[PDB]
Amino acid sequence: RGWFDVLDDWLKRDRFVFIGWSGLLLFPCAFMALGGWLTGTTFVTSWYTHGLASSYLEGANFLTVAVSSPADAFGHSLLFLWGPEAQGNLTRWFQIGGLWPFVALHGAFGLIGFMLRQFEISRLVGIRPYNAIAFSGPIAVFVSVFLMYPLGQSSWFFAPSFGVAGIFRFILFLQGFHNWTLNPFHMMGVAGILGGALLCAIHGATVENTLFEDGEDSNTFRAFEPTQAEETYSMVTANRFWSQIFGIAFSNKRWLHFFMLFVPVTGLWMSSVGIVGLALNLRAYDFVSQELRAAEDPEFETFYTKNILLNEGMRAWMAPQDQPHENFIFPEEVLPRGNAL
Amino acid sequence: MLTLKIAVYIVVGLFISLFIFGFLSSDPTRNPGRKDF
Amino acid sequence: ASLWEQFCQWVTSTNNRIYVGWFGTLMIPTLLTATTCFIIAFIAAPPVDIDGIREPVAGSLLYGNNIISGAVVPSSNAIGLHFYPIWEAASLDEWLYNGGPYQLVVFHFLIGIFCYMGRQWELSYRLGMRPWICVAYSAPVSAATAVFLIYPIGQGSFSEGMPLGISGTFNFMIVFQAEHNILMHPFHMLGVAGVFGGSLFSAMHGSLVTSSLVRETTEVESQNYGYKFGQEEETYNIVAAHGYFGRLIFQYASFNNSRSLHFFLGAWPVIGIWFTAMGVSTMAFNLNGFNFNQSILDSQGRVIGTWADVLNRANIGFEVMHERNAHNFPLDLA
Amino acid sequence: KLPEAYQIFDPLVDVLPVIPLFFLALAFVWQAAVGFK
Amino acid sequence: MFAEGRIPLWVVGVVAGIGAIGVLGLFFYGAYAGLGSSM
Amino acid sequence: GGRDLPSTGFAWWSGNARLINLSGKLLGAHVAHAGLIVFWAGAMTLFEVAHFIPEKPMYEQGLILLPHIATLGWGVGPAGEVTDIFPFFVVGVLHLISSAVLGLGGIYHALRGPEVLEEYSSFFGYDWKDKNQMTNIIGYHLILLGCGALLLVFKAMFFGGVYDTWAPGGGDVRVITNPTLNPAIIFGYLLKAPFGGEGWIISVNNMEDIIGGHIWIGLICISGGIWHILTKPFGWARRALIWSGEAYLSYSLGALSLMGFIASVFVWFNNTAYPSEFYGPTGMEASQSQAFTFLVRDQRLGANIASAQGPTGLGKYLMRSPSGEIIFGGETMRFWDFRGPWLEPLRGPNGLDLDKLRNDIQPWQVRRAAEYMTHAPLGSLNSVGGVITDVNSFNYVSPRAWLATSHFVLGFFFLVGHLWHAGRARAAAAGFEKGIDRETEPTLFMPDLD
Amino acid sequence: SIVFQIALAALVLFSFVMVVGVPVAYASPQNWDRSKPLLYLGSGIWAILVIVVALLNFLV
Amino acid sequence: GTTGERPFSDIVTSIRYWVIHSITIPMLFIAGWLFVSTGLAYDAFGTPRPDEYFTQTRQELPILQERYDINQEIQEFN
Amino acid sequence: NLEPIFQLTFLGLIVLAGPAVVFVLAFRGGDL
Ligand code: CLA
Ligand code: CLA
Ligand code: CLA
Ligand code: CLA
Ligand SMILES: CCCCCCCCCCCCCCCC(=O)OC[C@H](COP(=O)(O)OC[C@@H](O)CO)OC(=O)CCCCCCCCCCCCCCC
Ligand SMILES: CC1=C(/C=C/C(C)=C/C=C/C(C)=C/C=C/C=C(C)/C=C/C=C(C)/C=C/C2=C(C)CCCC2(C)C)C(C)(C)CCC1
Ligand SMILES: CC1=C(/C=C/C(C)=C/C=C/C(C)=C/C=C/C=C(C)/C=C/C=C(C)/C=C/C2=C(C)CCCC2(C)C)C(C)(C)CCC1
Ligand SMILES: CC1=C(/C=C/C(C)=C/C=C/C(C)=C/C=C/C=C(C)/C=C/C=C(C)/C=C/C2=C(C)CCCC2(C)C)C(C)(C)CCC1
Ligand SMILES: CC1=C(/C=C/C(C)=C\C=C/C(C)=C/C=C/C=C(C)/C=C/C=C(C)\C=C\C2=C(C)CCCC2(C)C)C(C)(C)CCC1
Ligand SMILES: CCCCCCCCCCCCO[C@@H]1O[C@H](CO)[C@@H](O[C@H]2O[C@H](CO)[C@@H](O)[C@H](O)[C@H]2O)[C@H](O)[C@H]1O
Ligand SMILES: CCCCCCCCCCCCO[C@@H]1O[C@H](CO)[C@@H](O[C@H]2O[C@H](CO)[C@@H](O)[C@H](O)[C@H]2O)[C@H](O)[C@H]1O
Repeated sequence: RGWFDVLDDWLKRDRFVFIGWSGLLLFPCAFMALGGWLTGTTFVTSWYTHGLASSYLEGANFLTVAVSSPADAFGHSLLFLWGPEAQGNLTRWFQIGGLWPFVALHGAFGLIGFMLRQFEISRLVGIRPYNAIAFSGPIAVFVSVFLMYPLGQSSWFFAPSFGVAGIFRFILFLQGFHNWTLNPFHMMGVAGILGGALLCAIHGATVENTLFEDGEDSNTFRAFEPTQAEETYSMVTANRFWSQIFGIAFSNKRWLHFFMLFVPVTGLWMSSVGIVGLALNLRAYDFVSQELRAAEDPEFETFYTKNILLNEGMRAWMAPQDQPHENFIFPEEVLPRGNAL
Repeated sequence: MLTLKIAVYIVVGLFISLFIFGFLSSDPTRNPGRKDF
Repeated sequence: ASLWEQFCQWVTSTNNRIYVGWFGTLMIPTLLTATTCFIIAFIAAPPVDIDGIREPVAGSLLYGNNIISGAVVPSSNAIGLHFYPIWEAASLDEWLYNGGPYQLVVFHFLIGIFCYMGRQWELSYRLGMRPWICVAYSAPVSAATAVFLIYPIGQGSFSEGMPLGISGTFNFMIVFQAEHNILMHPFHMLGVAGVFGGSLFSAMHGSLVTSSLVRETTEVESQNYGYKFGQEEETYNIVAAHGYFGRLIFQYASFNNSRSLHFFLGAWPVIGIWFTAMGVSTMAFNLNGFNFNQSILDSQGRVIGTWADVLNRANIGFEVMHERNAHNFPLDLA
Repeated sequence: KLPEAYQIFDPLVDVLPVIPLFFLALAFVWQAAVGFK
Repeated sequence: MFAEGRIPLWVVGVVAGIGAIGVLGLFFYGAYAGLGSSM
Repeated sequence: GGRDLPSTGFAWWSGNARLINLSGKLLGAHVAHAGLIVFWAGAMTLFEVAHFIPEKPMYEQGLILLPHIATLGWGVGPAGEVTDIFPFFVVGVLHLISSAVLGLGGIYHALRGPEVLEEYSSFFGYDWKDKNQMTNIIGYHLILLGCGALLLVFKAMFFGGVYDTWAPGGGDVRVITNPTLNPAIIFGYLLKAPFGGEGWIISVNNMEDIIGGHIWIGLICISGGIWHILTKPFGWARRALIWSGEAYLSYSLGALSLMGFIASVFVWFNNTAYPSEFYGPTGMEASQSQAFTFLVRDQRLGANIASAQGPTGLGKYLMRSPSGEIIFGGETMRFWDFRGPWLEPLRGPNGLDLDKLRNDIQPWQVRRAAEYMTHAPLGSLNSVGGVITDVNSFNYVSPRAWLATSHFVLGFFFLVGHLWHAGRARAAAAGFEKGIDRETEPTLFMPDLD
Repeated sequence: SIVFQIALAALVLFSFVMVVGVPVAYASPQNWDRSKPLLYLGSGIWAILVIVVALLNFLV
Repeated sequence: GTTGERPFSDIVTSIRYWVIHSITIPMLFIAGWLFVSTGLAYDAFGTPRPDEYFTQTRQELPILQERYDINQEIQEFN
Repeated sequence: NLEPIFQLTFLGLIVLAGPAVVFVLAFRGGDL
């Protein structure tokens, strides 16, 4: 017995927590990312990077804590603990926001390890690896949003902070500065996510309401056993119902479930392509025909032009606080505002 | 305007009367199971 | 035998290609009316004075909009919650100016989708099904009623209802955030949990079923031809899928009963969308999202910002610029 | 405020509204003790 | 408690749930007192 | 009496469904839950009294039960000032003690009484299929509901009256001596449009209208009670309805959903049965108050508030409604149908009168408008008052907001309950609530759709 | 003064004894011949305490 | 069904388990408590206490602007 | 102040009162 094959035996035992070869990448990296996030949201400030309190130690709550992005002065420095910024000082590393690339990098390598775990367990069990192919969507989202968006921007500062209200800030920032709702790549993402939620709800309700009477109890859940051969619900009845209700219906179970896979994964990939565009400020910010008309004609108003005005107001009122390294002094008279508010 | 109002009131009332009288006309028995009630 | 009984049998027939039913006798006229008026208004309605300040907003394609910016603009703020049919207008042009098409489309659409939910029950009853597909459909219905009816009622004007367009929806959402802080509302958070988890679990379910398909085709043809419509037997190995998923996380995190799995798949996004419908319906009465602004102070008393304070700066910037010409007083009371 | 003679049991009055959730959760406690039958 | 060498699992569960409710209630109390209470 | 799922076919999370055909235990569950309702009423009233500053407005202190007691005319005087703390405490104590009695009774029937009441008495024994006994129970509950409506009428007419926010001299506890018995007014409240300016029954604007409607409701309920006790259901009712316990539950769920929606709209819009001295201003009241407050302030600065045009061309302070009435300008144009006791003094036949605005505005109207504008029903979930962009220093959410939000959520989830139980009742009476029979699957015998 | 407080403390303590004892006695049928009279007595005692608290509320 | 490990419901319903944990879990709780209450967490992570957000010589936000010499920058920020 | 002390003691008594009933009926053999 070779030592590699003995180690392969030990790593792929049937235990409570499967390890595998992928676990050597997954578990230390996922533990580092999760412990870094919990450590930062419990103890670590954003006072020197953002001028903000973002830990439970400062009095923030679960909504208002974050592992915030590092200072804009560092650019896209990877901000290693031993790196030229922190210089080995753990306290300085915490204060300059090094927990953000710590969490983001270990998280990215843990996500790699998780899709590798999906591949490894799919190979061992003997099934096709479509769970890993489906998980390509979340990794596309993580790579485009937390990595390539700040890389395209000036620093890691403009990456989303690992927090609830920090993510809400990133979301509103992308509305006001990028017009990300107007981007068709995000619209395909929204369509994919709402379609995935629709398909989940409709598929579950259809199965639960086309169940076969396979038991004597009103509790229908005990009328199923996993080792049975026949279908637990009537695809014919479900097909007839949705054909007469909606006009069309699924007639193929395998196509139904591939579509349930396909819709949100494709939405995530499309929104990722849009975030890649936004990394370089390649926005769908404006419809130039409507601005040219609105500049020439003061009677022309659409909901698009109203959204443009909303974005301008948000940018001017948020940027001095959201980007304190820039020292944006906007006196009150230059702030755009409507009548009386 | 009065003609359109009368026409819409008649159309809406006819559809609502259809709905009501249909659900009053032994709709529980219009099912493939046990139609006794 | 009777003419009425023959009509009742035709109406309730399971042999209709599209099921009508008694709910369909209300659904079809209302939905056809709303569809026809929406299409005509989206293409060719004149501009609508939504804020009631004689500042008409071009909503239709013939007046300079594209598909993204086009909308059926909500009725005038001067109307408020007043019932504004065609026969209450002195002319059709006045009706178009004051946003009557929005009221017509929205009222017939809301009746139609409530009757769609009733019809879903009706056909499940005629087909000998269990009846709770309409309960799952009640979550999008509640969300639609929240944004088209309940939010206007609580705000006191149908001008506050979501516009029937893409950029109009974005405008509704941005003004909603600036006024109610919906992102900080936990019901919206539950909705985001519902849609993110529903898409997650849709991807999971689909990926596990596609992963555990029984080999019934060659490598040339599509694997979907391994399933025959109306086959008795299972098209995929649930035990293999459970073995994979209980090794991917751990054994007791994986469903083995397909009925519990599908009840969970139904229940998660439906409950999430119910909660977010109630969140929008409760911010109709101005019960807003969490206000943590200036919640952290130092020992002197100076405000230490958090991410909620930056979010509030964004909300203020959205608020001071919204309906720029409609406000005359210092507070946006509704 | 409470009347003065009833100012001894003000903390008990403070805790009295929440006893319905205690009842709702005791239903789960009893179902756990009987085994979720 | 009613067994040999054993504690009922529902007793363990009610104790753990009471502790979890207590720490959640303490965390909600701290929203209105001390840091982050806006006072 | 099955108390497990092998003996019932209902799991523990559906375990009260095991009580459907066990009448005495079902009566015990009800009485025990009723006791819960009266317990909350008593304990919450004691809490609200213990957390009451009586020189402070009730709407400032997060109270919802003390406004209900004060609206009935207990412990209050002119403009809603609390004269006596004791009646609120009495109402609390009475509910709390009756709840102890009801909880003992519910626990008795649920844990020691006859499990089925049909082997003990034909009067309380009910079978769900027995249409006559269920209509008798309808009739009993109808008689007592009519008595409760007449008890409200007796309180308003012979026991010190109720709070009239529209009373001359300001709102006060007054005795209703002339309730409107006119069926035209009472039942044309039912035919009014549920839209702007009409408001269906939410627009009931005087205590005489409310009390006359409650006399009519009491008479109607007592007559209908005697009806269901003296008659059996007719053939159209038997042929249209499902006759089962889950069906009757779902019918009541649909009614409850309707009533919760109506209560949310009622507390949001009506300031007559929900007076603003206790529940705070409505959203419409606060917006009209803001417009009136700044009209008064700018008129004191010498501005011609009639001829002042705003930036849009409409009047800044005064404009016309779409039917031509002189109304406040700004976004509050949408709230022009608002009527309030502080504003009706300045309303002429054509709307807001210029002469009254010029020289008849009293300081109490200015004070009331400033208070109502600064107490608009706008607030964060964590009870931070004002617009959501405000900082954290004002601890306020209106009781109108809390009540409307809660009862709208309850009404929606009870519509969901109606749908769940109406569908399950139909499926169970039809026999396919447990799933499709494989041998007699109905779709398998139908022609193909194409 | 304090006599009414002692009566109210006795009322809340006997309510505590009753809220412990009532579901135990209604779910102990084999002890019913022991449980039924005392429960009767307990209800009567509780009622008397309520009344005397009321009387002392109008005596204080 | 069982991969080899002792079932959790057997483990947490044991006398010896709760004898070990009645001690370990509360004393981990008090270890976190003494991490915060002795003030060691502020020094460990560099989080300001409620009176070192601003000093008497700095009343603005101490936004780092140095790219490499941040230690001296945090020192003069205090 | 002693008001949170009394509040939490009353809360502790009422939170234990229910599981005390369930625990007594489990221990002595009640008809649970
Ligand atoms: C308002 C809430 C409410 C009420 C009134 C009831 C009532 C009832 N349920 Mg129930 N239930 C509920 C909520 C409720 N449930 C919830 C939320 C769930 C989901 C977990 C369940 C799940 C459930 C199941 C699985 C079953 C019931 C059953 C029953 C019936 C008999 C219970 C029994 O015999 O065992 C007795 C239980 C005990 C003796 C434990 C002690 C509990 C006591 C009663 C606590 C209350 C005492 C109180 C503190 C003292 C105050 C009195 C006074 C001194 C002031 C009964 C009528 C059973 C049934 O259907 O009957 C055939 C049954 O099988 N329920
Ligand atoms: C909706 C509530 C309700 C209903 C329908 C019942 C029904 C029943 N009970 Mg029950 N009970 C209840 C609540 C209820 N109870 C409450 C709250 C308590 C605590 C006091 C009890 C305690 C109880 C016991 C100890 C017993 C019953 C018994 C019975 C059965 C026979 C009673 C009888 O006919 O004698 C004749 C009826 C009368 C003489 C009518 C007298 C009028 C009443 C008692 C007073 C008026 C009530 C109130 C003052 C008016 C308004 C109510 C207020 C809250 C607004 C019967 C099926 C007996 C049984 O188990 O059957 C074998 C039995 O021994 N009950
Ligand atoms: C809450 C108390 C209560 C309850 C539970 C019942 C229950 C019942 N009643 Mg009764 N009734 C009551 C109060 C009550 N009633 C009162 C207070 C009176 C005095 C006026 C009556 C007078 C009465 C008569 C004369 C009859 C009944 C009948 C019935 C039975 C069938 C009714 C039916 O099919 O509904 C459905 C009704 C229809 C399908 C008819 C169409 C009605 C339209 C759709 C209503 C429109 C409402 C609209 C949507 C809402 C807007 C509000 C407003 C504009 C109206 C049923 C068991 C019938 C029976 O069986 O005799 C014993 C019967 O003929 N009742
Ligand atoms: C008074 C009205 C009423 C009554 C008598 C019933 C009665 C019944 N229902 Mg129904 N239902 C109702 C309203 C009602 N329902 C409403 C409003 C809804 C929509 C939500 C439903 C949806 C519903 C479903 C989906 C089902 C039932 C079922 C049942 C049966 C058994 C349920 C059970 O054991 O309880 C058990 C109680 C629990 C398991 C605990 C529930 C706790 C919920 C989930 C959260 C509590 C939230 C609450 C506001 C407190 C917040 C706590 C928070 C602070 C942590 C029973 C006969 C079952 C059935 O069909 O059998 C015939 C069933 O499957 N109902
Ligand atoms: C008691 C809780 C009921 C609340 C309603 C929510 C559950 C139903 C939602 C499903 C909607 C989709 C409809 C089609 C789906 C469909 O058709 O379902 C079918 C499924 C099968 O049930 P059976 O027919 O076997 O039994 C149900 C009845 O027929 C008799 O028991 O129904 C259920 O599982 C009901 C169980 C709900 C009881 C527990 C659920 C608790 C979940 C909510 C908890 C709170 C969530 C928020 C917390 C943050
Ligand atoms: C950073 C770093 C690191 C790491 C660390 C670690 C890895 C750690 C950790 C850690 C951890 C790992 C921590 C933790 C935690 C936790 C917490 C803080 C929790 C919580 C919770 C809660 C609060 C919950 C609650 C609840 C809910 C809500 C649900 C249900 C119910 C209950 C109650 C349970 C080192 C040293 C390497 C180096 C430097 C850097
Ligand atoms: C069946 C059942 C159930 C239920 C139960 C219930 C629902 C109940 C109840 C009950 C109740 C409903 C109760 C009660 C009570 C009350 C009491 C016990 C009271 C009292 C009193 C007193 C003692 C008072 C005092 C006072 C005064 C005089 C005034 C001042 C203040 C004070 C507070 C001190 C459950 C779910 C668990 C499940 C199992 C079965
Ligand atoms: C107190 C008051 C008042 C009065 C009120 C009254 C006098 C009333 C009433 C009322 C009434 C007198 C009502 C009602 C109702 C009804 C309902 C809610 C219904 C219904 C329906 C149903 C449920 C049906 C169903 C169905 C159909 C649809 C057809 C087929 C068959 C069936 C059954 C399925 C006033 C405002 C003046 C003033 C203030 C306070
Ligand atoms: C008025 C008054 C009173 C009364 C009271 C009452 C009325 C009663 C009661 C009571 C009660 C009513 C109690 C209770 C409780 C409870 C509890 C403590 C619960 C819970 C919990 C938990 C934690 C659970 C958990 C769980 C779940 C949910 C899941 C699974 C299963 C288990 C079990 C684990 C007294 C006498 C004081 C005095 C005078 C005044
Ligand atoms: C939940 C996780 C817990 C977090 C860990 C808790 C400890 C955090 C660090 C506090 C320890 C001392 O805090 C700081 O440590 C660093 C090491 O990083 C020391 O730094 C020292 O060694 C490092 C490593 O060569 C170099 O930078 C330099 O030689 C010197 O500065 C600092 O002098 C001390 O101020
Ligand atoms: C089968 C279901 C029922 C269908 C049958 C009923 C058909 C419709 C009957 C009502 C007909 C229209 O009803 C009538 O509407 C007109 C609208 O001009 C109203 O008229 C009102 O408004 C108009 C202008 O809008 C004013 O000029 C007029 O002075 C005023 O009275 C009447 O007050 C009402 O009586």
